[PDB]
Amino acid sequence: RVASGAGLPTSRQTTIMVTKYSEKSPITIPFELSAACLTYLRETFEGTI
Amino acid sequence: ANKTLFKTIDEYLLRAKDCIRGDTDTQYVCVEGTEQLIENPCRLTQEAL
Repeated sequence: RVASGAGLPTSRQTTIMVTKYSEKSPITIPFELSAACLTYLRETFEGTI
Repeated sequence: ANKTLFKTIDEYLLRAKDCIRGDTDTQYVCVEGTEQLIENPCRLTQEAL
């Protein structure tokens, strides 16, 4: 604020209030895995190269 | 208003400045709320534009 020699009042209340919010925007990404790729991934038949 | 030219200058700034109530929707005479005065060169020159 600023002091003044004018007769107009200046604010008696330093520091104004401010309300704010935390607007969440979640995201989601599917990614498929074929059941074949999984069943071959863990298992090892050891039958051929 | 008749004066020596320097006294007309001191009247031109100390006194001649207008005080319209410009904050309101339409023109009004001064509140005496010590809002800034408005200089009027035409009042001294007496020449409307």
